[PDB]
Amino acid sequence: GFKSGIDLLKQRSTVWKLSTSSSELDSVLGGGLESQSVTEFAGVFGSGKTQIMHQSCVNLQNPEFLFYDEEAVSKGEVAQPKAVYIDTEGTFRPERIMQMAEHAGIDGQTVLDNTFVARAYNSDMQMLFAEKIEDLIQEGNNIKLVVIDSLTSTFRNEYGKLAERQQKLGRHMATLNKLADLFNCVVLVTNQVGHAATFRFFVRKGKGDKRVAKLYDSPHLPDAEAIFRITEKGIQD
Ligand SMILES: Nc1ncnc2c1ncn2[C@@H]1O[C@H](COP(=O)(O)OP(=O)(O)NP(=O)(O)O)[C@@H](O)[C@H]1O
Ligand SMILES: [Mg+2]
Ligand SMILES: [Mg+2]
Repeated sequence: GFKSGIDLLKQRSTVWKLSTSSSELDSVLGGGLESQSVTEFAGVFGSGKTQIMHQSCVNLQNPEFLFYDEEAVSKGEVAQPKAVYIDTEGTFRPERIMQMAEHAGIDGQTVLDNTFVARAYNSDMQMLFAEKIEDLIQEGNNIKLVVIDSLTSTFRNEYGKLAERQQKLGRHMATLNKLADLFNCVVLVTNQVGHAATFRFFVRKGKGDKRVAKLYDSPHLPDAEAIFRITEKGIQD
């Protein structure tokens, strides 16, 4: 039941990464967004949280954007990847998808066909939608990217009794984190500015196109800052 020595390393090797289309961002991420982990992009208004969630669904459809050790992750495991986008804010825009696709050399329609978008209006729908993700897989959908944009808006606006909230939001995370592990996929969640989450960034604005993404929590990477801009191409630099 316990894994030791070489097994630990082999287990860590089944972890693949998704590129953000930003050199700096990827750099700070240790190579890219990690599968089997939950990565949070908390940030200020118009900081780009949503843009990254979009760019992420797009890059998922460009095979050269999935970095993984072939000796530990067969092409068959990352074949025909599909993303699940749980939209809590109603900020999903299929046109931003088309545009990002365009500038990346991807069939925008392919992205839309391989991305499941669930509109959630309350904390119950949110949690439930994240729970059905398994069924989706069970239906033969190779879910490899999950997006909860955002993660804490519903829970906040619904809850003194702030214990029920944490107790519930924690239950959501449990499902999310487990999801990431058993199905070897990347989990992304946003937060406008208490809960688990292996990676945590805080984004902000700079000079126009400019954005400053600060990585302040991860189990094996140092705190660092990546700089990128948002343009009609999506995330870039
Ligand atoms: N087509 C585009 N061309 C250039 N920039 C764009 C385009 N679309 C969006 N942007 C940029 O994206 C910024 C907002 O991105 P967004 O991902 O929605 O931030 P956000 O953190 O999710 N905002 P919020 O949910 O309110 O906290 C804008 O203010 C624009 O500068
Ligand atoms: Mg995990
Ligand atoms: Mg947003």
